[PDB]
Amino acid sequence: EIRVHQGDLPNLDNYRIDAVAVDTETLGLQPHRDRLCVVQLSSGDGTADVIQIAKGQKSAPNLVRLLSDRDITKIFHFGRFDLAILAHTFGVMPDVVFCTKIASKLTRTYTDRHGLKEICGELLNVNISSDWAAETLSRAQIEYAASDVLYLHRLKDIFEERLKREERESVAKACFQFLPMRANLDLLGWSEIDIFAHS
Amino acid sequence: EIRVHQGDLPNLDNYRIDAVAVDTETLGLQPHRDRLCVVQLSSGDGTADVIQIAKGQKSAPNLVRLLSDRDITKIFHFGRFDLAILAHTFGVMPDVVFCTKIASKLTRTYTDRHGLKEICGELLNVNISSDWAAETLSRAQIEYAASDVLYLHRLKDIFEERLKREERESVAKACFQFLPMRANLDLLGWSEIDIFAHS
Amino acid sequence: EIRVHQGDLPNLDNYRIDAVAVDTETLGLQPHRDRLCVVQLSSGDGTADVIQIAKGQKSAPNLVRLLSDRDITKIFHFGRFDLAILAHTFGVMPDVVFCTKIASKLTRTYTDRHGLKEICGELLNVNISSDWAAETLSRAQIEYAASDVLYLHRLKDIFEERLKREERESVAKACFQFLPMRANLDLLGWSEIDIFAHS
Amino acid sequence: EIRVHQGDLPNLDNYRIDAVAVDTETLGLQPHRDRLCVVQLSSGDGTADVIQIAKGQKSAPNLVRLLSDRDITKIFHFGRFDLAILAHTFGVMPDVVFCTKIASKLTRTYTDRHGLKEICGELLNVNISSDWAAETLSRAQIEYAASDVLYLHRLKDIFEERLKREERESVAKACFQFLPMRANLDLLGWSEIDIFAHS
Amino acid sequence: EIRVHQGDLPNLDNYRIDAVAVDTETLGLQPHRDRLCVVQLSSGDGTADVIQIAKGQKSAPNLVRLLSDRDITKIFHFGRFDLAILAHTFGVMPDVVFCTKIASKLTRTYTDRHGLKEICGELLNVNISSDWAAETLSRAQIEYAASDVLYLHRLKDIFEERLKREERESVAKACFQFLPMRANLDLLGWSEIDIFAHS
Amino acid sequence: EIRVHQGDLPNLDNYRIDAVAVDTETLGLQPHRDRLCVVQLSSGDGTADVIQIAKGQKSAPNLVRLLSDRDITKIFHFGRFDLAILAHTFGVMPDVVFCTKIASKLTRTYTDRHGLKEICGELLNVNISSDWAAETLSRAQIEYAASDVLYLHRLKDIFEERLKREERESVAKACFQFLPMRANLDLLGWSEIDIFAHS
Amino acid sequence: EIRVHQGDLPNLDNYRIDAVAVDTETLGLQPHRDRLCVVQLSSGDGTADVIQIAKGQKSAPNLVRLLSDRDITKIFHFGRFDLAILAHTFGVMPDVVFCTKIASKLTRTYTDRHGLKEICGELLNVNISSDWAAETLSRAQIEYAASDVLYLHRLKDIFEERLKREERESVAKACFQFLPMRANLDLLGWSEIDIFAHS
Amino acid sequence: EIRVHQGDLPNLDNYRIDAVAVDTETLGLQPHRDRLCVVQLSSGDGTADVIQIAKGQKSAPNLVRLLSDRDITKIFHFGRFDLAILAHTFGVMPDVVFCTKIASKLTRTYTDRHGLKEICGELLNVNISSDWAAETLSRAQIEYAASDVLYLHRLKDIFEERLKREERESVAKACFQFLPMRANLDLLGWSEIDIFAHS
Repeated sequence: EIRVHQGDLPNLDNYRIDAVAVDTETLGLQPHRDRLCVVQLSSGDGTADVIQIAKGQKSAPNLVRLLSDRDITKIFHFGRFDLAILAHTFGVMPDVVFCTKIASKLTRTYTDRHGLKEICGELLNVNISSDWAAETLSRAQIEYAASDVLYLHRLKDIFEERLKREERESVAKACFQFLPMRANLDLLGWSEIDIFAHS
Repeated sequence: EIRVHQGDLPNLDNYRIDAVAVDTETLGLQPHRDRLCVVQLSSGDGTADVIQIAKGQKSAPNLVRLLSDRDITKIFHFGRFDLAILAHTFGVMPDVVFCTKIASKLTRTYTDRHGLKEICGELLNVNISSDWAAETLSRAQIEYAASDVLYLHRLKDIFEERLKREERESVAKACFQFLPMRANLDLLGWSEIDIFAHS
Repeated sequence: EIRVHQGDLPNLDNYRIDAVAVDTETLGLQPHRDRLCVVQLSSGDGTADVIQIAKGQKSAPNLVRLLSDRDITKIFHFGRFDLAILAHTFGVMPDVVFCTKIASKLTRTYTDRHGLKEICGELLNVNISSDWAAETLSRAQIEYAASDVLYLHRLKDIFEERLKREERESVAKACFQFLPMRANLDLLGWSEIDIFAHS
Repeated sequence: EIRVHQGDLPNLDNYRIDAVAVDTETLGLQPHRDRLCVVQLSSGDGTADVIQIAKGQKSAPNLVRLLSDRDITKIFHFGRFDLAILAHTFGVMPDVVFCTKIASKLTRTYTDRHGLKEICGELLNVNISSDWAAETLSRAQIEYAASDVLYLHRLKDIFEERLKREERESVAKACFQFLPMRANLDLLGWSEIDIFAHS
Repeated sequence: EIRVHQGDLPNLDNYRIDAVAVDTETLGLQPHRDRLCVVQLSSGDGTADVIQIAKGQKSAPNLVRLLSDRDITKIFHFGRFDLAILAHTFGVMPDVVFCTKIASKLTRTYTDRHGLKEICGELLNVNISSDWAAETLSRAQIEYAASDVLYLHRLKDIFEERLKREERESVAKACFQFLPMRANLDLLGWSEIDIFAHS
Repeated sequence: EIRVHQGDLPNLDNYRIDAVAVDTETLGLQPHRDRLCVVQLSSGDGTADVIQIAKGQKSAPNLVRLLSDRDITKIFHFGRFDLAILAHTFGVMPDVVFCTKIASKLTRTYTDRHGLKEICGELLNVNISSDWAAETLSRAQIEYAASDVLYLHRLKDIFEERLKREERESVAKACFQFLPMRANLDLLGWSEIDIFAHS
Repeated sequence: EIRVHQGDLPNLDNYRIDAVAVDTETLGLQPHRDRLCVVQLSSGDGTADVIQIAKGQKSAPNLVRLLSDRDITKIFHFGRFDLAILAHTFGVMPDVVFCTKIASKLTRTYTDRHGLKEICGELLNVNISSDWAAETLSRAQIEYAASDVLYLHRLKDIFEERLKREERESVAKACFQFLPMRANLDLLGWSEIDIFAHS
Repeated sequence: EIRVHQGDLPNLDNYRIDAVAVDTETLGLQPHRDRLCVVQLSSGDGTADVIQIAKGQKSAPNLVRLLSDRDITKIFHFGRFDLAILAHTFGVMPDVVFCTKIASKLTRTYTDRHGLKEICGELLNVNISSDWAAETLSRAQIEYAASDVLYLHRLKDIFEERLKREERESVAKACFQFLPMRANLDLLGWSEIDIFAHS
C-alpha cells in the first residue's frame, strides 16, 4: 500500500510510532538550486506515504509537526542531504535522527560499499534518475520512491544490534547528534569542506 | 617566564582561570606509534609551563585534574590531534574545548591558510622538527614550545568577536562539542575517514 | 525514408520549416586535421537527408543557404563541434541555434550523463566509429547517421517545456547566442581553454 | 587622493566619464556566504573612491545608478566574480563591461600568468587577505584597495590596441557580452560547471 | 569435509605434515580495529578445518603450537596481512612461511593480476564480504572460507617449479624470510610506508 | 595449417615473399628480464609458422636471415616491442618494417582504441596470458599464437590504402624508418622517456 | 655586436660557415595561432643577427636559402618547435639539424633539468615573456633575443664530445634525422600525441 | 685530507676499522645504463679516499676485498642504490650493511624529510649534478664527493642510540639484513615494484 498525497499529510494517523523512516527526492544535489519534489514516509508496517511537494511550497504543518517531534526518531540513509533539503524547504531542522550510512561506516568495516542497495543486499537479501517535478508521477516512480523507505526500520534494528555488539553505541550517538549541524554547515556554504580536517 | 617541570605540575596554582591554553609535542602524527613528549600550558598572563612527560608515564594527577575540569575551557590549535594524544596517554578526554583552527575555518573565509603562524601574523602582527624525547631540552626548544601557547587566549578573544559578528556562535559551539568525539574516532581507527562524507 | 545526396541538396524543398535538426560526421575531433564527411538534416517529419561531402569541397549553396537563414533555428546536440566544423568547411557560421546538450545541462540537473543516448532514453524511451570517408556508405552507416537527427525536434520541444517550467529561458537564450562565438574561439585556437575560468 | 565613503556616493560628480574602473572586496569567493564589504571606483584621473558597504545593506542608489548606466563601460579584472557579487548585493547586473582578464587571455598568448600583478608588471612596469568587514579600515587597507582600480584604464587602452592589432575585437566583444550571463550562471548554482564543455 | 571448531583445535592430528595452508578472516584490513574472527587450515588432503575465534580470545594453544613450529611451512596468500593479524591476536609471529602472492609477483611476470582467483584460474583451471563475527556461520560462509585454503598446496608446488625454472629461488627465499618483519612493521605503525623507497 | 618448430626454421621455403607478418611472445614487457619464448611468422597465405625458442638460445640462422633481409618488409603490430626483444635476443635489428599500430594512429583518427582486436573488428569484421615457456605448448596456445599473425597482411593493405587516400605516406614512411631506433632507445634504457617531449 | 634587420638578411655574408645557430620567437606555443615574430642567427663568432618578421610575411629568400642549404647544420635548442614554426611560416622544412635538448636528454642522464639556462650553467658557467610583435623592439629585448643563440655552438661541441665518449653518436644522428618529421607531425595535428607510445 | 686514486686502493691501510662509510657517484639512477664513476670511502678519522673508476673497469681487488669483508660494516645513505651499482660493477654484493636512510625512517618519525642534508642539519648542525666521468675531477668535485662520507659514522652512532632508546634494534637489523636482496631485486628488474605491496 502506497498512499500518494498533494502538499501535506491529511492527518498524523498511523504515525504515533517511536521511529519513522524518511527519505526525499529533489531535482539535484544542491539545495539552493534543486527544489524538494517528493517526501516519502513509513511507519515500518510495510506501507508508505508519498507526498508530492509543490513548487514554492513553504509550509506543511502536519509533516513539519512530525519532523519537529523530538520523541520520534527520524531514520535516514545519508541524512546529511535529506536534513539539509528539509530544513531549507520547511525551516525546521530535525534533531533526533538515525543515519544508516553513518551506521554502516561504523559497523560494516569489512567493505567499502555503503550504498543502500548493497546494505539491503547484504543484511536482508533484498534487491533494490527521472523527472520528479512532473505534475503526475508514474506508477513506476511511486513504487521506486516507496521502495527507498520500506526497509529502513529493519536496517536500523540490525545496525543497533551491531553497534551494541562492537561497543560503539556512544560513538554512533555522538555522530547522530552532530549530523543536523553537519547538514546546517552544508546549507551555510561549507558543503565542500571537511571542517575537522587539517587541510 | 617559562617553568619547566618533570612529570607533572607541582600544584595547580596560577590555574584557577576560566580558560587555559594547551598544546602538546610528540614523536609524530600517529598516537599509537608516537609517544607524547612535552605538554605546554598557559594561564594567559604571558607565562607558560612546560612539562616533560617520561616514556611510559601513565598518570599526571594535577595535570589530568586540570584537563578533566569542565569549568575550565581548554584552548587548542587543531585540538583534533592534541585531544587524541592526551586521551591516549592519560585516559581522559576533555569535553570543554575551543579550537582556533575550527574557528579560523569558520571566520577567516577570505583565506585558505589557517596555520597558527598565518593566524598570528594576520590577527596580532606576531611572528612565530627536533628530538622532543631528549632527556634535557635545549633553551631553544623550551622557548619554541612556550611560543605555541603564549598567544592562544588573544586569538580566542578575537575569534569569539568574529563569531559573534557573523552570527555563527551556535555553529562553532556544536563543532567544538563534537570535536572530542572526532578525536576519539581518530583514536579508534577512523583517522583517515571523513565519517560524514558520501564517499 | 532516408535520402542520400552527393555534394549538396538538389533544392530546398521540405525545408521551409521553422526549425531544422542538424548533425555532422567527420574524421575526428580536430577540425583543422579531420575533414567533414557527412551532413545529416531533418525537417522533423520522421525523414532525413544524408549529404555526402567530397574531399576538398568548398561550397554547397543550397545547404549553406539553409545554414545561413536566420529565420530557421538550427538544432544540434553539442553544437559547439558541429558549428566549428561547418564554419571551417563552408565559411558560414550559423547564428540562430539550439543545443540539446546545453539544454540538458541547464535542465537535467539530477544526472551527470548528458549524452544523446541517455537523453533519448530518459525523455522518449527511444534506444539509440567507422570510415565515414568511404566512397560508398553502407546501409548500416546511413541508418546510423539518420538516427542522430530523427529525434532532435522532440527533444527541443521537451527541453523548451522544462526551460519554461524552471524559469531559465533567458539563461538558455544567452548561452545559445554565445555558442557560435564559442565555436569560433575553438576554431581560432582556444579549443582547450575555458575563456571564463580564473585559471 | 582616495575618498572614503559610508554606504553610497554623495553624488555622481567626477563620474560623467565614458568608462569607469570597478573592483570589489568581500569576505570570500562564495557570494551566498561571503558578503560584499568594500567597492572601489575610479574615473581614470589618478584618484579613487572607496565605499564601505554595511552589513545587510540592500540599496546604494547613486552607485547602482552608475552600475546600471549602459552608456558607461564598467572595467573589471576578472569581472565574473565582481558582477556576481554586485548583482547579488544590489539586484542589478551590469550589461556593458570590459574584463582585463578575458582580454589578457585573448592577447597575452605568450604567457600563462594572467593575474593583475603580472599584467601591470609587463604592460606598465608598475609594481602592485585582511578583515575587510572591520568598522574602520586601516590606511594600508585603503591604499591597497585603491591600488586595484588606479591602473585599469591604462590596461584597457593597451588591451584594446592589442585586440585591434591581432584582429580579435569581435571575439572579445562577444565574450564581454556573455560575461554578465556567465556571472548570473555562477549566482544560480553552476559556478563549478563549464556550461560549454563536453563533460 | 570441513570441520568447524570453537576456539581451538581439539588436538593436532592430521597436522604432522611438512607444510600447512593457512588463511584468516577478520572484520577488516586494520588489525588494531578489526578483530580476527575465523582461521582456516588445511593439510593438503582436500579437507579443511575452520576455527571460530571468540571476541577477546587471547590463547589457542594447539593452533599457536602449530603456528610456532619452525619445521612446518605456513602457506599464505598475501601473508603480509595474515601474519600481522595472527601475531596481534595470539602474540606469536611465524618465521617459516611461503606466500603465493610474492611468488606470483616473482614468476607471473606476464600479467598484472595477482589475486587468488586469477592465479587459481590460470594455474589450475579452478573457479573460486559477510558478517564473519556472527555467532553461527552459515553453510555458504563455511564453504567459502574453506575454499580459500583447499588449493594453496598445489599452487605452492607449481610456484616452486617456476621459481626453480627461472632461477629465482634465493630471491624468493629472502623475500619470505623478510615477510614476517614486514608484517611486524605493519603492526608497529608503518603499514602505509614502503620502508625501502626513496620517498 | 600451423607448423610448430623447435629452435629455428628448417629452411626458408614459402618465405620468398615481399612482406612477412611477424609477432613474438615473451615472459613480459621488459626485455632485460623477460626472455623471448615464441616467434610467429606468416607469408600471408593463411598459414603460420610457430617457432619455440629455447632458454639461452643465441642463434637462429634461417630466422635471423629472414629478419635481416632488407628486401622483405617485416609487418608488426606495435613493433616497438617486438623489434626490441628480437634485437636483444638475436643481435639483429630489422630496418625495413611496417607497424599497424603506428598506421592506425595515423589513419584511424576517429577512435582512441588502436588495439589489434579493435582494428580487426572494424576493418575486417574478424573476432580475435599463459606460460609461454612451457616445454610443450597446448593446442589452444598454438592457435592463439597463430591468430596474431594470420591477418596482418590484410591490415597492411587496408592501411596503405588509407595512407594513400589521406596523403600521409611520407609521414608513415618516416615513422617506420625511425621505429627501429625507437626500439634501440628502449633497449638502451630510455624506454620510459619520450625523447622528443619538452619534459 | 647585434645586427637588427627588417624582413630578411641583406645578403648571406658571414654565413658561409659549416653550422649556424638558429632560434625563433613567437606569440606563443601554437603555430596555427601564434605568428613568428623574430628570428635569431649566429655564425658562432660571438655576434648575432636579429631579423624582425612582419605580420603576414610569406617569403625571406636569403634566410630561406640558408635554412634550405643541406651543407649547413642548423643548431637549435628544442628544435621541435622552431622547425615547426619556420616550416609553417616560410614553407621550408630544414633537414640537417642538431638539437641541444635531445643531446642533453641523451647525455646529461644525471639530471632531469634540460633547459637552456641549466645547460649553459653546468657546461659553460654562463648565466642566461614580452610583446615580440612590437613595431620597435627595445634594447633589452634585442639583447635577450641574441643571448639565446650566442652559445649554441659551444654547447654543440661539448655535446658531440659527450656523444662520442658514451658511444651514442648513431642514436643521436637518427633522432636528429627524425626530428624534422616530428615537427611536421606537430604541424599536421598530432602535437599532443606520442606517435610511438602504446597508449 | 682527501686522497684521490685511479682504479683501486694502493693497499688497505687505515681500513682495519670495524665500520667504513661508503658512497658512490654515477652517471644516473639506472645501473644498466649509467656507469659507476667515483667511489668514496672513509674510516671515520676525518679523512676520505676518492677512487676514480675507469670506463669498463671490471675489477678492484683491494676495494672489493674491503666490500666483501663480513667483519666490516658498510655504512651507506640510501644503500639500496649504492649496493646495486657496486654489485653490478664489481660482481660482489655486500651483506653486512647499515643504512642511514632506513634508520632515519625508523627513528625520525617527526619529519618527512629524510635526505642527508636535512639529517646532518638536525643531528649535527652540519651544513652540506656534474660530469663525474671527466678524466680530471675538479677540486670542487673532489671536496663535494668527500663531504658525502665524512659524517656517516657520527650519524650511525646517533641513530644506533635512537634505535636502542625506542627499542627498534631488531626491526632495523632485519631491514638491513634484507637491504642487499632489495638491491638485487632492483638489479634484476623489479626496481619500480614494491614486492610486498598488495598492488
